[PDB]
Amino acid sequence: KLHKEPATLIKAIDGDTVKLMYKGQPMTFRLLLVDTPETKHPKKGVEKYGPEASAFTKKMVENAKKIEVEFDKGQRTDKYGRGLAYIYADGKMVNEALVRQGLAKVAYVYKPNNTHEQHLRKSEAQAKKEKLNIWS
Repeated sequence: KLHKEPATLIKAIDGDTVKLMYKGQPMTFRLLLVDTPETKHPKKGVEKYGPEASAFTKKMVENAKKIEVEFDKGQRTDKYGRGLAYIYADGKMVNEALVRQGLAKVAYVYKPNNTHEQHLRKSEAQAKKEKLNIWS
């Protein structure tokens, strides 16, 4: 089963990345299963909806009373040393919130890090159907 652990916000970097204090040490986390338009896109720089997704994540984490991280069942860090997790702000998953609002698409999935895949896919379908942001 997956479990949530406490963390403290250090800084929001982009729509899909946040820096947190986790077990007494600073770490950068990449949100699992979602792709947001980026402001620090490696080739493109700032993409359309990049600034918006960035502000959404930042607001959500900065305003929270409690942040929790939940790792999935597979690898916990990517090739850049970022933690791979679902992040929760006062019990609300940031990953799902972005998708639900049309500010992110469900990424290419790599089993076994796919626990909330179905949940996220349902939210994306609902966002497409409502023609929100990216889908407008």
